[PDB]
Formats: sequence, C-alpha cells, structure tokens
Amino acid sequence: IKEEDFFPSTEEEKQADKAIKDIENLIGESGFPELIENVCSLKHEYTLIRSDFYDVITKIQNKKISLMKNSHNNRNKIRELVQLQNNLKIGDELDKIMGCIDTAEQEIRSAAFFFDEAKESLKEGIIKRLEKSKNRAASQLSKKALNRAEDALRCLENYSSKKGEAIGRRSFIKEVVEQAKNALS
Amino acid sequence: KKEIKEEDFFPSTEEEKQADKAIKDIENLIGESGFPELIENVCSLKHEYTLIRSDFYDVITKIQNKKISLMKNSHNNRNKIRELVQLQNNLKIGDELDKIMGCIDTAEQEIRSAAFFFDEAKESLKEGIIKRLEKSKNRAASQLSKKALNRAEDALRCLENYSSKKGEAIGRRSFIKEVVEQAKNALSK
Repeated sequence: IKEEDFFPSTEEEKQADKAIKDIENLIGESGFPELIENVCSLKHEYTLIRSDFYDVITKIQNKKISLMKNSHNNRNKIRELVQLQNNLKIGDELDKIMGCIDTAEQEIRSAAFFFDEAKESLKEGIIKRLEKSKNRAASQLSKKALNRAEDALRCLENYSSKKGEAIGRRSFIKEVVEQAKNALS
Repeated sequence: KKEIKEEDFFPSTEEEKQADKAIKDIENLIGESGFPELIENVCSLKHEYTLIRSDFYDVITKIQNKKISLMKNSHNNRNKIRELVQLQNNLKIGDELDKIMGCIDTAEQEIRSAAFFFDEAKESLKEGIIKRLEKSKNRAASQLSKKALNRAEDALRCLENYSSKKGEAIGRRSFIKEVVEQAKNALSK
C-alpha cells in the first residue's frame, strides 16, 4: 500500500473527482458560506427598495387626491402623477424578484448538502476498492459520488441564473423608484 | 490485500479517536441542517434588528416633533412635555443597539471561521489515517491527527462563541423591541 492508491485511481473515481473539483473551482476558497450570505444580502437590499416602493406609491396617490379636489383646474398636474403611477405598476417584478430569491436560497442549501454527499460517497468508493473484493460496490459508490456532484453543479447553475436575474430586476425597479422619487419632488 | 480491512480505515489510534470524537460533537451541535442553517440564522437576526432599528428612529423623530409643538407653550403644557421627555429617557437605548450590532458581527465571523475549521479538521484526520495505512510514518500520522483535533477544537470554540453572541443579541433585541413597542403605545394613547 502507498499514498497514491488512496487517490482517485479507477475511472469512475476520476470522473467523480473531476465533478467534485470544479464544484471546488466554482465556490473557490470562500465556499458555500459566501454563496449563502450573497442571497441574504440580496433579500435585505430588495426589502429596502420594496419599502421605498410602497413609500412613494402612498405619497403620489395622496398628492394626486389632494389635487383632485379641484380636478378641472389641475388635470395636467394630475396626468403627470398618473404617469408616475403607470411607471410604478411594477408589482409583477417584485413578485418575480421574491421568486428568484426563494429559489436561489433553496438551490444553494441543496448544492451544499449534495457537495458533502459527493465527497462522502467518493471516500466510501475508494475504501471499497482498497478493500480488495468489492469493485462492483466500489463502482456503485463512485457513480453515486458523480451523480451527487452533478446534482450539486445543477443546483449551483440554477442558483447563479436566479441570483443574476434577481439582480437585473432589483436594479430595474430601484431605477423606476429612484426616477419616481426624483420626478415627484 | 486481505490484510487491509474496512475497520482499518476507521479511527484506530488514540489521536485519531480524540479528533474523531471532537468531529462528531461538531456534527451533533450543527445537526442535519449544518452550517447553512446557522449562517442563515445570523442573516435572520440581522433583518429582524434592521426593522426594530427603523421603528426606533421612527418613534424617536415623532416624539421629538410632538414635544417641540407643545413646547411653543412650555408653561401651559409642561406635564404633557414631562411625559414625552419620559418616553425620551426610556428610549435612551443607543448603547443597546450598538451592542446587538457587536454580537451580530462577532456571530457572523465566528460561524464563518467554525465552518472553515470543521473542514480543515476532516481533511487533517483523513490525511492522518492515510499516513498510518502508509506503513512507515506513524509520527507524521500522529501530527496530522493532532492537527485534526486542534482544528475541531478551534471550530467548537468558534461555535461556543457563536452561540453565546447570538443568544445575547436575541435577548438584547427583545429588550429594545419591547421598549420601542411601549414607547409607540404610550405615544398613541
């Protein structure tokens, strides 16, 4: 027995290890913990624009209604505030943002759990090979290791698509809200 | 060969069992949900606090405004001014909000460290066992196994400090949300 009989030597060991390594490459040194926080700060940043969004909605509707006492005499001023309210019909993308976030937060929890399952199953595979008479059981554990590594990568891939989209939409609606605030006063 | 058996890969040496047992009661502390749940638990504290922080400054502004309005008639409205001043004494709680902030930064740092050390522990024990099975390095096997134990103890130390700091953060959060709630309701009625 020597050191390198303990390293991915079979071909399914090599594949599982390849799949495990580019998980390691995707997360890199800050690992799953950085990827969990990045969602939580997504959520927080959203919550802040959510509340700016409802603040400005209330204020525009109130200024509108005050002016509408004398609707005839201030119709064009009313039409401008109606124009800000049309611009602020963005309820559908706050909902879309909260959907991406719910999905990101679920997929990174699954990705972490799947990552660990892969490492464990590869380790059990290797042990089963080194135990000399169980290479079929070695093979099964090393294939499960790859199938867990692959579940992890797909979970990470959706995490990234959904976090990216939540960011693009967060920035769209922060702009609309900022534009309505600057417009209004 | 038929020499190298399954139990042979398990903690067999004294240092390996020491590091094993430290690893397992990290595993028992964090449970099935693991570091992810505990990292989220800090995030959840942080938001909660942000909401109470902003109710704090909300009611602070409104009491001070209400007070000044009355103080345009200082002598005619003095007892009504004393009550408002009483709410301001009650709300002199800035120190508590910084302390929560201090508990939350510590907790979020310590769970990040705990997670790193836990990983380093499992890698070191794995390397130790491998070195023993390699047959001529039981001294370098001992060193990685001792290393494994020292990382596990680093993680447990970080998890202890995490739990204490999250606990104190939570107790201090209840105090402020209650003072604020009380201030909010004395000001309405």
